[PDB]
Amino acid sequence: QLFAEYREWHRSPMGKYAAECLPSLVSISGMTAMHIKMSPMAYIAQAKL
Amino acid sequence: SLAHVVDQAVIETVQDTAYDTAYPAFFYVVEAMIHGFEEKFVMNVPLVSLCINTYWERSGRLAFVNSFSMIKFICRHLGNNAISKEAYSMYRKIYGELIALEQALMRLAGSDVVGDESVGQYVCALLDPNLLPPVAYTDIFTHLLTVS
Amino acid sequence: NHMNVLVIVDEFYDNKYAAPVTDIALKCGLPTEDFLHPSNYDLLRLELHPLYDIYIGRDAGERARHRAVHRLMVGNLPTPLAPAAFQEARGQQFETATSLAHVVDQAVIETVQDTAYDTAYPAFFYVVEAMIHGFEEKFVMNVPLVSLCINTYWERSGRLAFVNSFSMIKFICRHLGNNAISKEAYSMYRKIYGELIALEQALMRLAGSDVVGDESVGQYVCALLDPNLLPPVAYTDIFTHLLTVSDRAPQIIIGNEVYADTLAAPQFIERVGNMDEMAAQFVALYGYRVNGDHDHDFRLHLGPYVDEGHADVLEKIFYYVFLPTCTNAHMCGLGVDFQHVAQTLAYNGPAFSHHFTRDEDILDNLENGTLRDLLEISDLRPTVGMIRDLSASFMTCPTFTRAVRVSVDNDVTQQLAPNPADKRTEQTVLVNGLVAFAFSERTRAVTQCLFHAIPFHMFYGDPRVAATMHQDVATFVMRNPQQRAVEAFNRPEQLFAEYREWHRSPMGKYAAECLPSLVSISGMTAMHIKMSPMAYIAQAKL
Amino acid sequence: AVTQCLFHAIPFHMFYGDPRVAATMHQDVATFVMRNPQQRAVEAFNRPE
Amino acid sequence: IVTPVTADVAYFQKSNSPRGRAACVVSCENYNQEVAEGLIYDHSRPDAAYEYRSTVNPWASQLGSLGDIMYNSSYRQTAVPGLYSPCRAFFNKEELLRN
Amino acid sequence: ARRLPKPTLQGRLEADFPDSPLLPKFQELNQNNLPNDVFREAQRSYLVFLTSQFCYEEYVQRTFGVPRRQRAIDKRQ
Amino acid sequence: ARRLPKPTLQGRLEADFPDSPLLPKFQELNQNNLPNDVFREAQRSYLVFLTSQFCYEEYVQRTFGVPRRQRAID
Amino acid sequence: NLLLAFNLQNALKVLCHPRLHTPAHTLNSLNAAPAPRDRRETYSLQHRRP
Amino acid sequence: QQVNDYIKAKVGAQLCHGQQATCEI
Repeated sequence: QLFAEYREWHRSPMGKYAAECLPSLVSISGMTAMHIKMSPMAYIAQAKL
Repeated sequence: SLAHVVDQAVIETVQDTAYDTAYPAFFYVVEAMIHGFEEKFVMNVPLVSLCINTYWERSGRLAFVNSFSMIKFICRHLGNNAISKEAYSMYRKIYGELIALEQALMRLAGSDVVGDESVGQYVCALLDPNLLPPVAYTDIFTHLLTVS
Repeated sequence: NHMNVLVIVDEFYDNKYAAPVTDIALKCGLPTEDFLHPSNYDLLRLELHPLYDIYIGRDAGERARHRAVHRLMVGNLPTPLAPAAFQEARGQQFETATSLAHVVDQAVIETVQDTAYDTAYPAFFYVVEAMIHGFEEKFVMNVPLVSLCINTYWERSGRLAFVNSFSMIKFICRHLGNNAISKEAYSMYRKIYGELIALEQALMRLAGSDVVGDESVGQYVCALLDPNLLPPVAYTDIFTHLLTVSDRAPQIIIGNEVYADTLAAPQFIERVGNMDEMAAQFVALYGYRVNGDHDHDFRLHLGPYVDEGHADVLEKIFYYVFLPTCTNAHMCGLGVDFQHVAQTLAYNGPAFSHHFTRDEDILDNLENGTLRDLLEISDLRPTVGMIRDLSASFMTCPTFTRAVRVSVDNDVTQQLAPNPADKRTEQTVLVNGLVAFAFSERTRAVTQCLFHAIPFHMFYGDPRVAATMHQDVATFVMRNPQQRAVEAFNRPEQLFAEYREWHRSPMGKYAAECLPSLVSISGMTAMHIKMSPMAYIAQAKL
Repeated sequence: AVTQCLFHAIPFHMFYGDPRVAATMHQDVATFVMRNPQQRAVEAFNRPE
Repeated sequence: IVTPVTADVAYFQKSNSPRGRAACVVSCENYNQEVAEGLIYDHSRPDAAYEYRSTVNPWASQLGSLGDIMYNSSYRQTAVPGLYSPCRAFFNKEELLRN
Repeated sequence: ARRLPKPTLQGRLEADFPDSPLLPKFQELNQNNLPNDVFREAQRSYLVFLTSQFCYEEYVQRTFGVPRRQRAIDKRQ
Repeated sequence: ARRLPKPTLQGRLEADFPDSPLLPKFQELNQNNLPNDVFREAQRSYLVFLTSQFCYEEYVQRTFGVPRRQRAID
Repeated sequence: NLLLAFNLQNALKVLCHPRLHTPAHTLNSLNAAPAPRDRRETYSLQHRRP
Repeated sequence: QQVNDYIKAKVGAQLCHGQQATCEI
């Protein structure tokens, strides 16, 4: 009734990276590299930067 | 070029707050009573200042970090010497780090508009206003319904 | 037509649908490899000249010819053709050449950066700074009050007050060497003030012992020794001094009443000062202050031009390389209503009756007003005498703030444009205003009736500061989030022109994205250098 | 401002003829270096002959 | 010839043209001027060698560009001052289009 | 074409402190032409002007030579 | 469907603190149709509701007029 | 003998294209498979409304 | 449509040397 994983945004590998990483600055900066869509617009924005 | 205003030991203190088995549930009680209202916050300023002071003296940990809205409320109101100074600087480290992440995500794909709306809600997830916070206390749903 | 800046910024930002980005901002956004790609030919075809910034407007039936304004500095080069790391390396080469002494460390830069992102910065510091507004005599009315402010803000945080404005810096580093503050605050203040002298030494050794005429090449090499560049905030009548000492021709746009001469000075500038012709002028100036013609009254009133020993170069270096690098351009000039900040303090219970003695606390006597919550969020405890002498400066502070558009032609070597309209470089200068750091909603709910935002300059037009300062720009950046880069904010056209400005979007980008250090300040100083012939001469020297 | 009545600047020697401190003591040399910003160098400062 | 600072060293090691786009006007079609002006001056299409960019510098290869102004706008007549300009061989549009 | 709004500044404290000698010079104010609330704002502005004037007089009474020799010879003997 | 367990909250302090003026407002709920234990929990719920109302009006009568000019002049 | 750079911006002509962002041909290739997978999990496929 | 021609503008959507080799991804 709460968590349908194949309908949810954050699937299992993101939670694995959350539990698996050590808490520091590079972990947070790596976490915001994971909140990037695999959209064509994001591919344009990543070929830019 | 993100400027990490937050420090490594701030991450260690909030991690140690996550791991504390003696993290008191009275903080959860007063969080449940306020549930993210500013008028309820200005009702209970001395209580939460007592919470921050007692959790900064009985340990190095900082209280009320379980919720965004208490971080927002301490950064808003509790900067007038009612709590300890260094705990307030760590709270401002958290709040400024969220600002720095918002700045970095806007500098990812900015000055590039697809129409009425910028490309920002399509290049990441967290600038898409359709993605919502996990916890909610206010009517974000009709706001989403208008802006979608 | 009307010089009320508040209705300008309110009706520019009220429900603006499209937020048009300019060519300069789109140029400086992307990096060097995406620039020369054929996908950005619409920006590549408008870059032909390294010194001149070519654009094209709307076709009004005359073919819409290309106009080319000059990029007066090296800092306004397009950042894909001059990246920020190149400017850091050039600043380090310049630092090796002129051999400047860095008298500021990392820690004072980190301290002023900690003040910069302080959302808990008390607005009462801005209140007393509005009550001073750049007067030595006003600074010495209220020495124990500002001393109490500096001590309380230095014990309650690792942060120092009043570093938002030059006049406070100079007045504390001059006046408050009498241990009425902490020793660490005074050491930091004089570290700032000596860093300004060290940068003046670096610029005077960048091009010295050369005189091109009557005057030296110091105004022909850099933007910092050039007297045609002005400080952003103005508290004295530097426009009258500008009209004299400028060899070239300046014109001062004040609400469609432009004047370029000192013969028209007394019908434009009302010279106020030294408390004593005001001692007869009190009732008359108050009666002028209570008439509401000021939105269409075209007259200014300022203090007299003091003869500083460095010809306002310290203010220039301060507001142009120091503050936009340590703050990362996170400032915004605020417009202050001087009658309102007096109506807060003077029209108040213990501040009015003289039953209340001088040396006693006020906070249990303060009634439920705005200044009550202002001092509560400022956690500051004044006595009755210091706030009374604070209120004693109402009869000389101006009616409102204003904004002028100082125009000046570029140079004698940057005057080669065929179109005579593009031989000019205008610059907005916030007369009698105030520059702030950042706010919270707890502050902004108090000073909603007191201050108002101005997206004033490229360095002082941060949407992050205006968004917590103003409502219409807050819903504007909510409806358009991509405006949060400081190079891409759409500023009001009555107060900013991105093709006429000295500092365009690349210096705003370099200000925002640099990391706060001495190397970044040495690089930013190597941006305020002209692309003039004499500048190429003095650069081939060093 | 307090010592207009007690002291007066003497730019007499090479190491002791800095106009940076002379302008803070003598008002006239301040106008002199305001007219001439290139004269702030100690090596080319026009000392009294 | 003025260029920006991000001109890569990898260009300046190979026997190139001094401007950005290698104006291989021999490689265009015979007696055609529009496609040769497209190869030389139109920067919406990438050049002959480095298809991942348009030009190694924008201040020489563009039509209104700076080096184009200082070298091409002079035309090499006989009775001029007549100092030999080496970049007239590589900037003269009449000489580029002659190939 | 507009201003900033007015702060709270509640009540008429001139009736709450009727002992102050600012009320003789304030007392000549008139309301033949203005409405009630804008006259109250005029009263607020005039109280601000009069209080700042009295405070400036108290200030310049202190700055213009507070140390005296007559009080010195009194406190000597 | 299912609720949380109750906290202990022992005793009937309404019968132990008889001088509170909230009890003339408390005594109105009665026991016509409902049994004893649900009437006890309804009395607990109405007592915490009425006590919250009283300390709320106490808070607003504190924060509305905590400074006064009349005590300041006299 | 040049030294060309294949960055990510050169691959955008092929990568960010709607053929590379539809699953319909994969599902047609999977439903036409004679031997599908036999595990066929049903733990969290859909959310049932309470 | 707007995102469709925006992408088609940010990429080379709609030669002089050697009949260049056709790369693939």
